[PDB]
Amino acid sequence: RQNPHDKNQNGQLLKNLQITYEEIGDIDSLDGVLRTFATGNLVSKIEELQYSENWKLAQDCFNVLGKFSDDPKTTTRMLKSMYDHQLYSQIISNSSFHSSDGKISLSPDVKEWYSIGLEAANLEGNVQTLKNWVEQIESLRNIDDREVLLQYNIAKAL
Amino acid sequence: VMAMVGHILGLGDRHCENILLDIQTGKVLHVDLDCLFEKGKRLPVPEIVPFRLTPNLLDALGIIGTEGTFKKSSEVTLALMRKNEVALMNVIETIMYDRNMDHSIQKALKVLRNKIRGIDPQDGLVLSVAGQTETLIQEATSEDNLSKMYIGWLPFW
Amino acid sequence: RQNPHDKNQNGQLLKNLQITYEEIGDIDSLDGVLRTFATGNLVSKIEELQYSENWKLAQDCFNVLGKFSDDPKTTTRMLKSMYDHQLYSQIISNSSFHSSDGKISLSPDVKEWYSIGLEAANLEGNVQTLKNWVEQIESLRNIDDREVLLQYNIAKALIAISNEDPLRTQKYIHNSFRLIGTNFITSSKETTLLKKQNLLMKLHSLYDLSFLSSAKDKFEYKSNTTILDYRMERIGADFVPNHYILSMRKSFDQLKMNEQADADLGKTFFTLAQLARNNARLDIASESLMHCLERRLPQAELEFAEILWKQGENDRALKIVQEIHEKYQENSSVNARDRAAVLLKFTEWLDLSNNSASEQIIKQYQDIFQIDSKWDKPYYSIGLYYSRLLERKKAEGYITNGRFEYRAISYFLLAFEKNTAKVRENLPKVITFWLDIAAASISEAPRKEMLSKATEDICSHVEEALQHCPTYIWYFVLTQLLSRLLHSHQSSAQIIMHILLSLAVEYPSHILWYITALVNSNSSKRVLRGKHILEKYRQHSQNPHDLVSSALDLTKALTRVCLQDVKFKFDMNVAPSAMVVPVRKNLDIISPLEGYQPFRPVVSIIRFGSSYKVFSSLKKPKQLNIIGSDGNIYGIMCKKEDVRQDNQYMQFATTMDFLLSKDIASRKRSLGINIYSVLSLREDCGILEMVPNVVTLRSILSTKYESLKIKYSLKSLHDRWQHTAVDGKLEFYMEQVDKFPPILYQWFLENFPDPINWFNARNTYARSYAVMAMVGHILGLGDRHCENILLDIQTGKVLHVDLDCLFEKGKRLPVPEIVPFRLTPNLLDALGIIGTEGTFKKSSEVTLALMRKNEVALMNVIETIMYDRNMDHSIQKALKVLRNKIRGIDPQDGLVLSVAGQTETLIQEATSEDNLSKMYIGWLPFW
Ligand SMILES: Nc1ncnc2c1ncn2[C@@H]1O[C@H](COP(=O)(O)OP(=O)(O)NP(=O)(O)O)[C@@H](O)[C@H]1O
Ligand SMILES: [Mg+2]
Ligand SMILES: [Mg+2]
Ligand SMILES: [Mg+2]
Ligand SMILES: [Mg+2]
Repeated sequence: RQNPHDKNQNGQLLKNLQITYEEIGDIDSLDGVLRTFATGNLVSKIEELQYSENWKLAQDCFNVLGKFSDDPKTTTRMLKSMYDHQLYSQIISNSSFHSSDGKISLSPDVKEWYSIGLEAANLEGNVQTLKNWVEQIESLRNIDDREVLLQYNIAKAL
Repeated sequence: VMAMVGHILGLGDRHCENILLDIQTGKVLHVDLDCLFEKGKRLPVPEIVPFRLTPNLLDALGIIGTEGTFKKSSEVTLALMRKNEVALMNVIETIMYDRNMDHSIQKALKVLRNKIRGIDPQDGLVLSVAGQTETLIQEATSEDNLSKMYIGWLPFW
Repeated sequence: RQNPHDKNQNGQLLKNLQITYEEIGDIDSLDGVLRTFATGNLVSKIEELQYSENWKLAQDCFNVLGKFSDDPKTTTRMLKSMYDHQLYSQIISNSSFHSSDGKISLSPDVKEWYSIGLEAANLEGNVQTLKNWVEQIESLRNIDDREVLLQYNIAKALIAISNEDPLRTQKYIHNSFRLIGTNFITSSKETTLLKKQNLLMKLHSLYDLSFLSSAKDKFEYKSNTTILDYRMERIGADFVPNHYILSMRKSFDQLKMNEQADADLGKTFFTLAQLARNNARLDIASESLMHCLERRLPQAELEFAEILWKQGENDRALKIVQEIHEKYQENSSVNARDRAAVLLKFTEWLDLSNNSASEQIIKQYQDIFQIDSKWDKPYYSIGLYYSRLLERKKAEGYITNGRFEYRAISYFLLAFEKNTAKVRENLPKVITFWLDIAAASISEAPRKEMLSKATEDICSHVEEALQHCPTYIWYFVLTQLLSRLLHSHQSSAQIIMHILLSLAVEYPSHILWYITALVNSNSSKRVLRGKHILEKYRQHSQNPHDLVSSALDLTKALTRVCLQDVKFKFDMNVAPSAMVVPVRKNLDIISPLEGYQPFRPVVSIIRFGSSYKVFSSLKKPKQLNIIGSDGNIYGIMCKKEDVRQDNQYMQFATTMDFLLSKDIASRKRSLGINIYSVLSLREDCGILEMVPNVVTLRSILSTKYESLKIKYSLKSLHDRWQHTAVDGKLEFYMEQVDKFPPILYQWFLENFPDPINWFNARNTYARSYAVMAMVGHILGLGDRHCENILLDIQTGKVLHVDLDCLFEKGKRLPVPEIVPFRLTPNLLDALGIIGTEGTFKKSSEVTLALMRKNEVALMNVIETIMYDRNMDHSIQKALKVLRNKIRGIDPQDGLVLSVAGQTETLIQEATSEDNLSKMYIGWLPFW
């Protein structure tokens, strides 16, 4: 309000404003801000579908946006959108982890991927896809991530 | 919710001494309501708003204003009133037996039934919930409508 | 049948019987056999879902049935069900192949898996998942499988084509042609084209790889892509070959990393997207259109709107299409059609979304008219808008005004001058709007003077259209113009005579039959208008013959050959004439596509037939012959009965079959109804056409009962029925059906001994009988004795010929007809094994659904009955019962039943033996 919102500061204002609604619990202002004064890119119109009963129409759009291998964050958008819609078996079968069988080294943003991977591997009970995931976790050196180690410990409990 | 429960019941008389807000949680109640069944249109300098949507209220709704939780819960309320037409009309059938008159009270129930089913009040045929919502919002916040009404219902607030 | 099927041999009989339907092409008996006497296991009920629009509900059930690792064949069931539903990326990502990275050794049944794996790896173009699959194929020793090696050779063609190696990929495509031409290919003139088509799509995809590899630079590559787009026009419109060929051009254009190949690739993905959303398969239209967003085409913002529309969300599609419409307030972005069609789409499904008032939609309809006015698709849309809003107001308590019919006629008549391709289903709406308010301005005109001014200037609209629209488009409402002549308006009577003047000057030869049957009646008012309509015709300059007088010489002769009841060889040299034969292969209009001529080449009358025929039906009815311009016999039936009933039944049929030939639920199953041109001559007489090659099923059943020496009578058959009480009817029926075994299934064995022609003929029989089975009941057909159920020897269609009585008239007479339609135990096992629970029931429901979706058009066509006969309450009640049957109301305890409920009601009361005992032995039911 105090910023003159007639001017074009609403690009850097909104890339975190929608984050402040998508884990506050409220959707009906998130869906209201994503369709008001933020309608440049079509991908933003695709991200309205993942909260409005046609979420699987947005999932398979993200599955091929997320198979462009150009951004690290358009992959974790797909992974968080799978996790929010309970597609655990589809997370553990993703090619973002299985290059051939194993995964890449120490984690800049892959810790956000490995958290979702361990958690989905826990929620589908299969000792083989859970027992070789911890073969890959335990090959690391110094795991700093607060979020990975919980689902790791649940994994080794299982 | 009451923004069109009142309009479907034809609430009117919605001056700002009758829109009560509680300090505890922020609910909205509507207290006067003597007049009902579109009676606010019957008197001179007539009430031609559907409900008091009025520029203090809109930025209080949020940044996006009326295009947000207001519109969504509006459509959900209208969809619930369309799905339960027979029950709501059955509840409100007792008006014509509390007052036992004709054609000042039958027409009110017919306009009530047409608003519940979702008929636009001119060129009568059924409009959608997202159409009835858009109609009532863009004629409640329409500045050409808001100029016309009496200063007892002071609109510029 | 010969096996006692009461016993339990139907377990080993059916595990291959359903295989004999699931690649024969037919689903509606496969779905009928999977739900009849095969309902033990629940997995069989799951396998019904994979053919009935909820196939993905069966896919993810198979994905976890197929991840039990206990059977080798429940995996290949999942793989074939993925392949049949084009889930190629989901095949190549399956864990049935990727144990960790590679696959198992030499193949007992894994060859059936490796075929699907190679084929899906070809159809998704990725050099890495295709290049290490052939690392696993080539580790084998002795590949025997005929099917693996084709897709292998296509795979190594693609791998060489990614290595920029033209002669090597030509070598492997020639290997593919060798393998197809020696092994895969089979004999023509025995199989269908429906089973060759799975091989023709692989050949059509082998040609375009050679044709896209044979290029050195982009100058001929663009020409090759335009030739392939030409090859995508002979392809048809079915989804499977289109998706296969576009998937192979896709797989070419992303293994050859030219930038022109990438610009081709975006075009391929956009055509895949808009292919798949027009074929109710937007599951892959979305994940193909997202490939058009890395390229960022300027057109995917519009395509995602239709994918949102077909998915089911209206408001987000409206939001994005107006988001690109106010983006079209900027510069050039071609003004002609790329702006008017986007706004027209915004209006056309702001209408369907029901999110706006009428004036908001009209206020931008006129903006479409401003931005481009040389294009009648907006005029089509606004005419359909007013001629829909009229019903959506008249559904409430709305009465007759003029403006919403004024503007409907005003915009249809300006649509009709430009592209004229939707005249059939819109001009009867026009002229019933033209003559509803015209009679309303005569009924109680003194405000409702508004409709008098409304008719006062849509008469001017009709005259302006007639002076600058084509001539032939009035023929579609010709009989509806032949009625309503006695209209009592006198400003539309002149127009309804000028509308016949104009249609007589150009193209006389067809309509001169109707214009000479006009000047003949018993009520002496049609004859006055007939002389008045021939006066100015013979006053016109081109008078190519005296053929009006010879036309009356045909007319009065052909109406004199129905009075001479004998219980003669008159004039002969009237033929030949420039008058043309009344057969329906003279009198149709070829369906107007966008310099065409409205008719076939003229087959005129040459030699009037001398050998007449007359037979022992009810009164004494008779049949002539005509020899035409090709020297063929055209058969003529001359009835002494009011064939206005027949002509309007046939116009219901010829507005019904054109809806059947456009619905994708009925074009998939090739529904149609038979047809014959029938003309009036005078009240209680008429002429009608003879379909060739047909035979009654009385004539079938007589010569199939005499071939087994079953002794029976015809007059001793029903005196006993007269002697039966109200109790003896049921036992009499159940004994007379034990006398005669049902035998019509093997009459099909004795016309089509080629079993492929037999199977197609029995499907054609069941489907064509199923459509008229309730078109007749909805029209209240009756009188359906086996001398009027005609079957043709050529293909097996069903036609219904008598039909004098209509509009449930069979119930009005004693020993009444209380069947909906003749469904009768010779017919049911002729329908198949499952009988009525099969293609009959499915095409029944499809026909009823099409009649419910088109209630206003069908009722508008049949509105002319009350104006051919101008009575009350013997004909209004008939139309009301007709409307209630069209909407789907059960005839007792009136409230709307579903299509699968109305179908079940009519079938289980047609085959109900308590009903079948009651009816008269003329309609002999036990046959
Ligand atoms: N278009 C046609 N194609 C072939 N046969 C036809 C056609 N029209 C009539 N027929 C024949 O006409 C015969 C009976 O004529 P129909 O129109 O039923 O007059 P009808 O005297 O009323 N006969 P009916 O009422 O059954 O006693 C049928 O058995 C058919 O073989
Ligand atoms: Mg008050
Ligand atoms: Mg008060
Ligand atoms: Mg007959
Ligand atoms: Mg008859």
